[PDB]
Amino acid sequence: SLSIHQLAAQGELDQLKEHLRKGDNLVNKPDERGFTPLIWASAFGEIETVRFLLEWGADPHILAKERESALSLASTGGYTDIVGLLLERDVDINIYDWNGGTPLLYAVHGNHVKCVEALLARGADLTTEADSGYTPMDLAVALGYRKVQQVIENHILKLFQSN
Amino acid sequence: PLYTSPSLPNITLGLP
Repeated sequence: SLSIHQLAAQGELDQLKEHLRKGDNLVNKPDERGFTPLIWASAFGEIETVRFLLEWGADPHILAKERESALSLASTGGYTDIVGLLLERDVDINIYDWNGGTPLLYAVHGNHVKCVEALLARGADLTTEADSGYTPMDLAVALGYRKVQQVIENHILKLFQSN
Repeated sequence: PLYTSPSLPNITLGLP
C-alpha cells in the first residue's frame, strides 16, 4: 500500500515494476509537491531504480513545484553516478530553483568533489552569481572546501584555451 | 515506513 513515490524512494524495485505494469503515464505522476518517482529515487540515491525509470519512460527534465529537479536532488546527495545517468539524457545542467540553488551549487555545498568534477566536465556554468550573491567558487571559498576549490581551478584553466 | 520528502538545503546557511 506504499505509493509509487515511496516505492521509488525506498528502492522497492520489484514492487515498483509490478505497480508500473501498464506502461502508461503513471511513471511521471507528480505528487502534491510536484515530485516525480524519478526525483524521489534520485534524492535517495537509488541508482537501480533511476536506471529502470529512465528505461521505462521517466522524463528526467520535469521540475517540481519550486523548480526542484532530479539532477539537483542527486547533486545534493552526492550521487555522482545518478548525476551521470541524468546528464546522458541532456537535462539542463544550470537549473536555478526557487531555493536559490543549482546542481553545481548543491555539489559544492555538500563537499561532493566527484560530483563537482562530473558537472564541470559536462560544462556547468561557473560565471553566474546565485540569488545569494555567491558564484560556485565564491561558495567553495567561503565554506573552506579546498578540494572543491582545486577541481574548480583545474577546470577554469582549461576554459581559456581553444587548442 | 514513510520516507521524508526530497529536500534541497539552504546553501548559504551561516554565511555572510
